[PDB]
Formats: sequence, structure tokens, C-alpha cells
Amino acid sequence: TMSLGAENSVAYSNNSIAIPTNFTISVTTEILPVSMTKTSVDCTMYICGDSTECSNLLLQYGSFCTQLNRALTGIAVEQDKNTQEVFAQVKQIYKTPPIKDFGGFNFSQILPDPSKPSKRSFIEDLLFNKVTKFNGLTVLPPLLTDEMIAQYTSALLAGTITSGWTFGAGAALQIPFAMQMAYRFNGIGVTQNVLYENQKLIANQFNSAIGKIQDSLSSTASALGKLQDVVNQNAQALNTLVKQLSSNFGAISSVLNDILSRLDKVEAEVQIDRLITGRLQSLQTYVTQQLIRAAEIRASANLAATKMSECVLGQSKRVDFCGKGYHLMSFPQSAPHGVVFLHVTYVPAQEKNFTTAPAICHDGKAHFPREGVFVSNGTHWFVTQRNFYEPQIITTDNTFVSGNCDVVIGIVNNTVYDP
Amino acid sequence: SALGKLQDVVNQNAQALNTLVKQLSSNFGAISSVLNDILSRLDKVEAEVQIDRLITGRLQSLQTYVTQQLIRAAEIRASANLAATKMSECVLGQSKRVDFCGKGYHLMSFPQSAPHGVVFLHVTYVPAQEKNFTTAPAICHDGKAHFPR
Amino acid sequence: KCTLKSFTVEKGIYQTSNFRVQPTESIVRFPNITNLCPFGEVFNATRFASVYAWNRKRISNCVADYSVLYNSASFSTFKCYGVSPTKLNDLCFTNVYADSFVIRGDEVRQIAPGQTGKIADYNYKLPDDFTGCVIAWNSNNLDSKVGGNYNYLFRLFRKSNLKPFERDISTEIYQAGSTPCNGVEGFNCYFPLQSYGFQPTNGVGYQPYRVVVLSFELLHAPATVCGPKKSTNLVKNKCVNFNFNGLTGTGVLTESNKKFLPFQQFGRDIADTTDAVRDPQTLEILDITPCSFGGVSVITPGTNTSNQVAVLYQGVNCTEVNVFQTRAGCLIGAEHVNNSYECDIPIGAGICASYQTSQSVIAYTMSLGAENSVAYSNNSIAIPTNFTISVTTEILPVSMTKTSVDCTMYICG
Amino acid sequence: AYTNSFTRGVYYPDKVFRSSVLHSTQDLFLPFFSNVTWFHAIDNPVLPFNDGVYFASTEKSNIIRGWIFGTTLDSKTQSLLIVNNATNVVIKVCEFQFCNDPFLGVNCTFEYVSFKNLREFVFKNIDGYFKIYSKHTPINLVRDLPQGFSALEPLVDLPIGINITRFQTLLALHAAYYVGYLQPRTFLLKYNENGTITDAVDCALDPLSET
Ligand SMILES: *[C@@H]1O[C@H](CO)[C@@H](O)[C@H](O)[C@H]1NC(C)=O
Ligand SMILES: *[C@@H]1O[C@H](CO)[C@@H](O)[C@H](O)[C@H]1NC(C)=O
Ligand SMILES: *[C@@H]1O[C@H](CO)[C@@H](O)[C@H](O)[C@H]1NC(C)=O
Ligand SMILES: *[C@@H]1O[C@H](CO)[C@@H](O)[C@H](O)[C@H]1NC(C)=O
Ligand SMILES: *[C@@H]1O[C@H](CO)[C@@H](O)[C@H](O)[C@H]1NC(C)=O
Ligand SMILES: *[C@@H]1O[C@H](CO)[C@@H](O)[C@H](O)[C@H]1NC(C)=O
Ligand SMILES: *[C@@H]1O[C@H](CO)[C@@H](O)[C@H](O)[C@H]1NC(C)=O
Ligand SMILES: *[C@@H]1O[C@H](CO)[C@@H](O)[C@H](O)[C@H]1NC(C)=O
Ligand SMILES: *[C@@H]1O[C@H](CO)[C@@H](O)[C@H](O)[C@H]1NC(C)=O
Ligand SMILES: *[C@@H]1O[C@H](CO)[C@@H](O)[C@H](O)[C@H]1NC(C)=O
Ligand SMILES: *[C@@H]1O[C@H](CO)[C@@H](O)[C@H](O)[C@H]1NC(C)=O
Repeated sequence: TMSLGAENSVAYSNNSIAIPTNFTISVTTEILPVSMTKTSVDCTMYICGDSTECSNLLLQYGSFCTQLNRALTGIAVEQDKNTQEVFAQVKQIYKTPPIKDFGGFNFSQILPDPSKPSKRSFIEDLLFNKVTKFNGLTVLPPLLTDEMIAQYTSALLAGTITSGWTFGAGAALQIPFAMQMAYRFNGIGVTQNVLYENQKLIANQFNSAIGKIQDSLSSTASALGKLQDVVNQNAQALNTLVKQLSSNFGAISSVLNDILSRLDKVEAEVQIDRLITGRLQSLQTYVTQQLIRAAEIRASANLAATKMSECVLGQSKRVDFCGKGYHLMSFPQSAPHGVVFLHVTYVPAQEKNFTTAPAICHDGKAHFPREGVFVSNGTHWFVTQRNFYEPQIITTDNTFVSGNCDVVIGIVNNTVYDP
Repeated sequence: SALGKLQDVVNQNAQALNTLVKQLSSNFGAISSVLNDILSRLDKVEAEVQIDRLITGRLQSLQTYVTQQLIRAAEIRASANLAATKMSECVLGQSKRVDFCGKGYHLMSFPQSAPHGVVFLHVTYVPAQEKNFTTAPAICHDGKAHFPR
Repeated sequence: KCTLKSFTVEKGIYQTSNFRVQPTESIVRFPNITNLCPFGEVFNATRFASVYAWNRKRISNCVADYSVLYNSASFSTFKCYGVSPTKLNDLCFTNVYADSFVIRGDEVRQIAPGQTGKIADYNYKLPDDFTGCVIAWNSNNLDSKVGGNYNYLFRLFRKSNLKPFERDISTEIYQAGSTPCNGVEGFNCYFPLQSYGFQPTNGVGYQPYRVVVLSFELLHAPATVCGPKKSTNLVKNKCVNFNFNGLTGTGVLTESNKKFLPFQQFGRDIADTTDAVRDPQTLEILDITPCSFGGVSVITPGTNTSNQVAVLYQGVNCTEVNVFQTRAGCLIGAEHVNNSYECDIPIGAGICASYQTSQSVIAYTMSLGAENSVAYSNNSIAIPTNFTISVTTEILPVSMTKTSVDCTMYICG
Repeated sequence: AYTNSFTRGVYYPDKVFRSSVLHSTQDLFLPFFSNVTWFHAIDNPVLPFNDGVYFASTEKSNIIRGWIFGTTLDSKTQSLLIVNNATNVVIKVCEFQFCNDPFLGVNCTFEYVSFKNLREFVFKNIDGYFKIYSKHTPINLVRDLPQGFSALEPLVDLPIGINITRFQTLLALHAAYYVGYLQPRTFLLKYNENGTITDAVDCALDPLSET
């Protein structure tokens, strides 16, 4: 019987609070399909193999042939649009400075390697390693080459590192990277002195978390299974369409030149119409399941294009949208038929219990915290920012008054300091 | 050409109905595409063999149309779900979501109706004229470190 | 214009017909065996079999003429299955077999695939997928006699029906009931054969007919029987129509590295279509690719601006077809350019085309956008001193036309 | 005595080239890990034939030199006699008469003419055709039928129409050998870049082979 997870009792009571005394920077991968292999079929060369005798019978079925070619062409043009809408979210090709002075944060595993014939990052080279015709079928190249996609992920990453979210909303405005991370900390409700007072720790946790991405991708072969499944389904569909040419469908042979070399016109046309019927049904089945499969790839590319705007070009308040934990920042990496997002999140890490109160009584006035919680070590009362334990003296200038002591359930008597 | 997404919906549905009508001119291997021509030239037992070729091909022609309308309706529903979300989040609110209500920081949006569709006029603030400055994370005073609120 | 069923063509790239060239010759190949086949020993023999003991002649190492057979004045009925008689002189076979016997003229109907009755079930059974010809003629002058020719026999009784090509010559007394027959007739004990007793006074249905069944071994194994048609010279590296051993088709014949084992005579694709052959006259392994081909795409600005055009041969190398090798295929009629622009008409693999100046179709690598370096340093910030209010338009589809169809009026009117 | 057949008794199914492909086919095959019967001539009884037979023998000294096939072996009907003794192949299909103990002494419609080591052969009689396939290889194992795979290639096809239910092997008189019946089975066969059949799956052996 499957286990749903470990059982846990939260230590709830009407006056106990847990506040985290430390944090961890988490980097987590997300993989999204963006496109699939573009295919063409010449429905006459598939059904009839350049027999003119079969081609004249296939004209009696009218526009079934051209509307199958039209459907596959619409799918093929959509794959280039799906790719354009994820990666072409930068108007300008931004490049990084010659000196990597980012306040201790190290992006060298995710920035371009200039030695390579396509200037992919080290992690993009790991990704491109972990994902792997006469019958009228062809495979068409994508509009953007892998080196063009890698120049877009490079420009998105260079804009992000040098200018924060500002390149997403206008001109790229430079800001020092530790000051951009101090804005990300304010965005999650952590007071920005918590970054500057821990900057070496935060940089080391980030640099270590990117190191674990390398080790996972270098060893866990199953990691890109979402992108390999898209390659496998499209190969399976073409291999099925080709093997259906070997079927009789009730004719004397599947080989159209057997029928034409064995039989005279009036007897041959009865056998060829069985092959035309079954091969047209074989091709209608392929084009229908490719239209349904393209609709899922489009939904995935619209999601990937939304994660590019909201996680890479911005900081997201949406829970679980840009990884688990409070979203700081995200980086795009290119992969075969897809995108990988490395999502950087703040996770609170080392709780302590405290006694708490909704309000405090002083001079008969009820005081409430402006931007914090009231908290006690068991003898003294402090006000704390809600996401990180940093206790302060309860003061007229970190609290506000509303009404008297009589109305609030659970209020406590404590002196409030006046500067 | 701004209206191209709405003209494309009109053009696809016109082309699908014209394709469905043109398929009535197909023989599907019968002696004729015309049903009264078969029935005025052939007697019952011979006519039914020719009519069943027309029924088979016309029924396949009509099933192909309904399948492509079902797949096309699913894309229009996805687009209408997006337009209904843009109405709530961009017209009835102000959105913090990047590029959801146009480029720049979203202020406000207005709906306008169109044939088969909606047009959103998205109003955004764009910062326009930079200047460069020296900057600092904090300041020292009486040995105390100060940070901006 | 024809592929679009339109006299006006909008700006774009359009897939049209696949690139092929007409067959230069109709090549013919057959093993050069010299002997005429012994069909006179089949059809003109003085003796003939009783149908319960039908006689099979193997035919091999020879050239036939089935037109001489099916146009012969000798035959009162002639039928074929899995092949059509007009076409037989164009074929070859691994073997042919001729099965021969006498029956009355009415009973010829039993010599067909899936038949039933005394002759079909107790004397000679065909399989359902019989490939061959059945041939029959009135033999009254040879096979009837005054007072009866009793030398011709059929099996009257058997315990079970014959399998296809099963043969059984036993004459043991048939036990039709509880009586142990022990080599004599009596109450429910009967001799298992009977005779037509043919006489010249008989009506034509009761006159003797001779029958021959030609069975064709139309296998992929090397031919030992062939029709009268003569081989051409061979052709290579040029598109031709062909016949090898009866196998028709059209393509560029070439030499190949396909190292066939000594018994292999043909090669097949994943589609079961023949991709290679061993020539019957010498042990040469040819490859039967179709004509050297791909899809053709036509690049056009709108016909409302020019009749100038460029052509892309999808996946074809320019030596197999201005001229320019794209990674999408050979592009012809486009001026290649070392500038880069926004993509106008997409070709693929980073290539696009546009109509530009003296006007021409040009082809170029697409530009991703203007290059920029952000002026980053660890103590510099940029802050905006002014803003602009932007209004931008987003267009979304919300509905489509509500169609309805009376499927009975569409289908049956 | 008995032995396990392992992956032995597979052959080229038709006279067609295929390459770089997996191909599925249904034919009389010796099932994988089937129960082979085992003999020591160094011992040549008459044995049944059923639908078809795989036969193999070891070699270092040329002890086993031919076979006889038929039903009654008494000239009332046709029978097949094969010699294959490394110096000669001779084959004839007469209404033969024999003794009960035939050996090489120390209406014939057709004729054909032409431990260290292992010899493998397959005999089947289908639609009136008697067919022969073979393979020949060095070996190390004196004891038993060795575990491994190599496809038997077609030698000869005889259009001879003989009904068969029994057979026997032949000795020189004044080696070890193996017999197993074929069954109608579906096999998946692997063709390499050169069209050699290099591996096979018996699709009915077990649930993983069926997978
Ligand atoms: C808080 O106190 C309760 C006392 O029962 C204990 O169960 C819980 O584990 C404590 N939690 C932390 C974070 O120390
Ligand atoms: C909390 O619960 C205690 C009993 O455990 C009760 O005496 C007290 O009044 C409650 N206080 C609040 C703040 O609800
Ligand atoms: C900011 O300073 C850099 C120094 O390299 C310069 O390139 C850039 O043009 C300046 N930008 C503005 C808005 O003055
Ligand atoms: C028949 O072909 C062979 C080559 O296979 C050749 O040696 C011989 O001379 C040819 N004979 C005739 C009559 O064409
Ligand atoms: C047709 O093309 C010309 C340029 O060749 C252009 O001026 C004109 O506007 C086009 N026609 C329409 C209906 O736009
Ligand atoms: C095209 O074919 C020629 C040989 O005919 C070869 O030299 C050339 O490299 C080929 N080009 C490509 C892109 O394959
Ligand atoms: C274009 O670039 C190629 C090298 O990539 C060069 O050989 C050619 O002369 C250039 N042509 C023009 C018109 O610049
Ligand atoms: C073969 O079958 C016999 C029984 O007929 C049995 O004694 C013997 O053990 C079997 N051998 C194997 C390998 O299963
Ligand atoms: C092989 O058989 C032939 C008869 O067909 C015989 O002459 C010859 O001596 C035999 N050789 C051996 C090694 O038994
Ligand atoms: C040939 O057939 C006859 C019967 O017609 C039979 O007696 C004879 O034994 C056969 N020949 C041989 C070599 O056995
Ligand atoms: C194919 O056969 C040749 C010799 O005929 C050999 O060199 C080559 O290695 C073989 N290829 C494979 C993949 O076995």
C-alpha cells in the first residue's frame, strides 16, 4: 500500500508561534516542453508511391489529401511560434561585463562558454547530452538554430544579472547584484539588512546549490524525462505510419506494384481502392493524433512563456509558480525541444518556539506591531519581522495604537518604550 | 493587419465549410458524384452498391469536419479562458504579473469589443530618461549602519 | 497557383509537388534461360488421369507463352486467380505446376477456390488463396467410347474431405454402416470409386472434359519459369521505369554496398517496399531509390508586388537538383546576402528571405535583435528621471461561428 | 537422455535482405529452453517427425554421415535419403526399400549432389515442400548442447510432396547428436547493418519475452 507521506502534528496553541532563526537558498530545476519535431507528408507519395494508376483513383476522393497536408503545415508553423514566444522575450541581445563582480555569486556554470562552436553554458551542454523517408515523410528544421536559442537564453540571463527586472519593463538599468538581491529580499518580506549582514553565507549557499545542479544532471539520466517522452512519442507515431504501408487492408498484397504487375486495369482498381482506403485512414489517424498532441505542446509552451515573463523577467508572489519556497529569482537554460528554469527560492530553516500576543497594553492603550509580531523569550517582550528572527525593543515607533485594553482577546501588559 | 488573429478565425471556419461543400462533387469510386444520376440510371440492386460508396465517403468527409471543429473549439476555449482572466486581472484589477497586461508596469486596462473577440487597451508606466549615480548598500554615522526604508 | 486553387498568391513560402523527373527508359531484366517450356506434354498427352489420382507435372528451367495458351482454339473454359491472364507473359515464377485429370463437362464448376461436392471434396481441393489458372476442354473424341469408356474414375465416398492438394488413391470398400466389409460389397458396404462411363451420345454436360490447373509459385526465390519478353540493357544513376522478374517500378537505379547473403534475391524497406535487387543475369546488387527527390517549396513575395520567385528543394543537395545551399535544402533564384534583418519569410535553420533592391528576392541569416552591453559595475546604478504612459493593444479570439449540419441532407439530399 | 535447448534452433525466415531493423515473424521454430532428446553414436533408432525437426551433432572424426525420412520405409511410398559426409553430399527421393539397420559399409523423381566442432540442421515439410537450413561452428564443450545463438542459413528446398511422420540418422559400420521438435511460434529477430540475424526473442517463452 503506498505511503502518502510522514504523519506530522503541528504544535498549535492559542499563544505559541514558531519563527525561523536561519534560512537556506534553494535552487530547483523545472523542465518544460516548448516544441516538437516539425513533419511534412506528401499524402500522394505516402498512399500511392508515384504510381499514376493509383494517383488517378486518389483524385476520386477529392480534397482529403490537401487538407491533411494543410493540417500538418499548421502544426509545423506553430512549433516555430511556440519557440519564439518563450525565447524572444528580449528585444536586445544583452551581454555580460568583462569582470564578474557580482558580490560573491558565481554564474559561470550557467553563462556562455566561449570555447564551444555553439556558445552554450556548461549546464546547457549537460542538458543537450541527456535528451537523445522515401515514403513521402520528411522532417523539417526549426526556424531558430540551437545557437540562436542559446543567444536568447544568454541575453535573458545577462539582462537579469546586470539589471534586475528592469530590462523586462523598459530599458535595462544597471544595479549592483547584491543590491538587486536586497530588493528580492524585500519582495519576500525579509528586511534587506538580513542580506547585507549575511551576504557571504547567501552567496556560498547559492554557489553550492548551483553545484548540486551539475552533479544531478551529470549522473541522474532520467532527469529530462519530460523532453525525452516528447521525442519518443513523435518517433513512435512516424514508425507506426511507415509500418502501416505493409498492411493488406483486404487486398491481395500490400505492395502496389504486385497488384499492377499481376492484374489488368478493371481487376487492379478493386485491389488498389482497398489500399487507398486503408492508407488514407492510416494517414488521417496520424494527422488527428498529431493535432491533439500539438495542442498539449502549445499549452506547455504558453506556460513556459508565462514562466519566462513572471519568473525570469520578474519576481513572483504566486505560490509554487516559480519553485517551492519564497521566489527570489530564476534563470533560463535551453534544452532539446524545451526550456529549463533554475528557480532560486528563500526557504526558512531553523525554527524556535516563542510565546506571542496580538497586542500589548501600556497606559491603558492597545498597541499593535507596524510590520512584525510581538514575541517573548519567556521573561521579556520583543517585536520581530515575521519571516526571520531579529528581535527589537517594543517602542512607540515600531507599533501603532488603536483603542483601549478592554476589546482585544489575548492582549498582554508590557511597557512600550518612547524614544 | 492588427486584427489578423480575428480574421484568421473567420477565414478558417469559411475554408472548413467550403471544403465540406466541395467534397459533395467527389465520386469516392462511384459512377457519379450525383445521387439522382445514379438513381435515374441504375435499378435497385445495382444502385445500392454505388450509393454505399457515396455514403461511405460523404460520412467520412463529415466526420473529418466535426473532428477538426472539435480541435479548433478547444483552442478558442483556451483563448476565451485567457481573455476572461485578462478581464478580471487587468480590467477589474491592477496586475503585479509581468507582461500579463502589456509591457511596462501595469496601471490600468480597458476592454473594447471586436467581431468574434475582445481587444484590451493596456495602459502601462514605462520609465524613460536614465541618469547614472554612484550607490551604496548602507551608510556609516556614529559607528551605526543605516539602510534606506 | 494551382496547388492553392487561386490566381492570387499572398507573400510566403508554399509546399507544392515533390521533385521528380520522367522515366528515361522502361528497363527489363529476366534470367536468360533458353528452353521452351514442355506444355505440349501437359495439354496434348494421349493418356490422362482419373480425377481421384490427379497427375502433377513440375515446370521449371524454361520460357513459357501463356498468350499462346489463353488464345488457343483448344480450350472450352479458361480462368485465373491472384493473376490476370493478359498479364502472365510479363511475369516470372520460382516454379509452375500443372495438375491434370478427366471429369464430365457439368462438374468443371467444382475446380475453383473454396468449392464443394464430390470432385472438390473427395478428389481435388484448391486452397482459398489459390494463385494460378484453371483450363478445361471438351475431350469427347478422345475420352468417350461406344458402350462406355470406364477407364476414367472419381472417388464416390471418403471418411473425410481432402485438404488443399491432398492426394488419396486407396480402393478399400467403404463402410457406410455397422456392416464389416472385409473386401466385399453388401448392405452398407460399397466400392469407393465410380465411373462416368463416357459415350459419344451423351449431352455436353455428361461428355468428358479434360482439365489442367496451372499453379504459380510467385515467390521471391529465384525464378525458374519466365514469360517470352526480352531483357533491355541496364541503366544506372538516371531515373527509369523497370521490370525485374515481374517486379515493376520507377526510380534511379544505382550500385550499392548492401552485402546480400548468397540466397537473398530482393531487399525491403521498413514499409516492406523493395529497396534493392540482385540482377537475374549477373550477381549485381542494385539499390532502387525512387527518382532523386524532396518536397519543393516556392518562396514568393505577393503576386500583388512581383512575379519573381525562389525555390527551395527540401533536404536536396545543390549538386542533385543564383544558387545557395541552406541547411533546409538547396535554395535557387535567391540572392544570398551578408547583412542580417528581422525574419521576413522563414526558410529554416536561421535563414529567411525578403524582396529587396533593381528589386530581387534575397536570402539572409536572421537577426535576433540589436546588441547591447549593460554598463554594470559593483557601485553604479541607473535611475529614471522621467516616464512615458504607454497604451498598447492586445487582441484575443473569444468565439467562432456556430455551425449546424443536417447529416442526412448532407449525405443523402 | 535429455538436455535443455537454450536459444538454439533459429534460421533465416525468407530469401529477403533486411538491415538495421527488428522484424517480427511466425514460423515453426524450436522453442527457447525446450526439452531436447540426446544420443551417443560414438545409437541411431527411428524417431517421430511431427510438424518439423531441429537436428544437431558434434564433430571431430566424421561418425554421423546422413539421414532417412518417411512413414513406412518399405517401397509402398516415397522416402528421402540424405548423405552428408564432408567429402560428398548426395540426395535421392525414391520409393526406397531398407533393412531395419542401415549403414555406410566400411521411383526416384529428383536427385541433388555436391569435440572440436558443432553442426546444426533444420528439417521441415510444409505445403508439399521439404526444406533444409544449416550452420557450422567450432566449440569447446564436449559434454552437452552449448548455450548460444547463431542463425541457420537455407541450403535446399525440395518441391517433392512426400508425407513424412518418422526419420533416422546414418553411421559408418561393418559423435553425439541432439533432436527437438519445432512448434508454431512467433519470434522477434534482429538484423544488423549487414543483414546478419544476430539475436532473437521467443515471444511466448515467459511474460518478459512477451513484453
Ligand atoms: C515547540 O514546542 C512543542 C512543545 O510540545 C514541541 O512539540 C515542538 O516540537 C516545538 N517546536 C520547535 C520548533 O521547537
Ligand atoms: C488560551 O487558552 C487558555 C487555556 O489553555 C485560556 O486560559 C486563555 O484564556 C486563552 N487565551 C487566548 C488568547 O485565547
Ligand atoms: C552610464 O555610464 C556608462 C559608463 O560606461 C555609459 O556607458 C552610459 O552611457 C551612461 N548612461 C547614461 C544614461 O548616462
Ligand atoms: C546468358 O547469361 C550469361 C551470364 O549469366 C552469359 O555468360 C551467356 O553468354 C548468356 N547467354 C545468352 C544466350 O544470352
Ligand atoms: C498591392 O501592392 C501594392 C504595391 O505593389 C500596394 O501599394 C497596395 O496597397 C496593395 N494592395 C492592397 C489592396 O493593399
Ligand atoms: C553537397 O554535395 C557535394 C558532392 O556532390 C559535397 O561536396 C558537398 O559537401 C555537399 N554539401 C552538403 C551541405 O552536404
Ligand atoms: C559574404 O561573406 C563570404 C564569407 O562568409 C565572402 O566570401 C563573400 O565574398 C561575402 N560577400 C559579400 C557580398 O559581402
Ligand atoms: C524432458 O521430459 C522428460 C519427461 O518426458 C523429463 O524426464 C525430463 O526431465 C525433461 N527434461 C527437462 C530439461 O525438462
Ligand atoms: C561419402 O559418400 C559417398 C557416396 O555418396 C562415398 O563414396 C564416400 O566414400 C563417402 N565418404 C565418407 C568420408 O564417408
Ligand atoms: C515405382 O512404382 C511402382 C508402382 O507403380 C512400384 O512397384 C515400384 O516399387 C516403384 N519403384 C521403386 C524404385 O520402388
Ligand atoms: C559488416 O561486415 C563487414 C565485413 O563484411 C565488417 O567489416 C563489419 O564490421 C560488419 N559490421 C557490423 C556492424 O558487424
